Amino acid sequence: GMTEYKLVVVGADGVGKSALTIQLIQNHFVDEYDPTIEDSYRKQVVIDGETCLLDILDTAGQEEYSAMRDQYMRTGEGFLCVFAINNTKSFEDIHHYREQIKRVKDSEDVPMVLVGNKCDLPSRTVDTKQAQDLARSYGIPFIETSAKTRQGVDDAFYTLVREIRKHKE
Ligand SMILES: Cc1cccc2cccc(N3CCc4c(nc(OC[C@@H]5CCCN5C)nc4N4[C@@H]5CC[C@H]4CNC5)C3)c12
Ligand SMILES: Nc1nc2c(ncn2[C@@H]2O[C@H](COP(=O)(O)OP(=O)(O)O)[C@@H](O)[C@H]2O)c(=O)[nH]1
Ligand SMILES: [Mg+2]
Repeated sequence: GMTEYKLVVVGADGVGKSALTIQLIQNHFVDEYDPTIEDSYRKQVVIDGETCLLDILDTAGQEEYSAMRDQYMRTGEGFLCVFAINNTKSFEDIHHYREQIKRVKDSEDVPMVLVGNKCDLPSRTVDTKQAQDLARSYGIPFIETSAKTRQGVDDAFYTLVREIRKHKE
């Protein structure tokens, strides 16, 4: 029938987590989506021939380490770690997010994809090589995306799904 996959999109404010989600769910580019709104969206898609129900959590709110957020977050089976290629700070923050995932899953190997969004922008302060290097040090895939032009968006989420399959073996 279906396989459900619980995905969680994380990373710093403004990198495009909402835009990426809404682009996948609803196929349009949201210009100014309330930065404080956290919610889950569900989507039925076929990926490599398998009909999937993607439960996607788009994180937002205040920074804080509360027990039910911990429990909200550890239901994730796979994590999109998103930075913007024009936001150096958001790239440097990726390690903190991967540490928070590792802690709440209590595991050293959690399915994860590194995503460099806003790749449609000319102002590029994070190189591709810098991000690939980080991705290879985690053993995880890296993809560049643009929620505005939709390039790479579907691939980034399906690639994560694929990482969840391999983890399951
Ligand atoms: C993201 C995440 C993944 C897995 C488990 C988690 C468990 C608890 C909490 C988390 N999350 C909550 C939001 C957040 C978080 N960590 C930051 O780190 C910002 C800077 C970087 C270095 C430390 N810190 C000073 N920021 C968060 N916020 C998001 C993005 C900005 C901020 C406010 N709006 C939404 C942590 C878990
Ligand atoms: N040029 C460009 N702008 C983007 C892209 N993705 C998001 N944005 C814009 O960046 C801002 C923050 O996006 P949002 O999805 O709210 O980021 P979030 O805080 O991670 O949810 C919004 O103004 C978006 O229109 C992109 O791929 N390219
Ligand atoms: Mg948002």
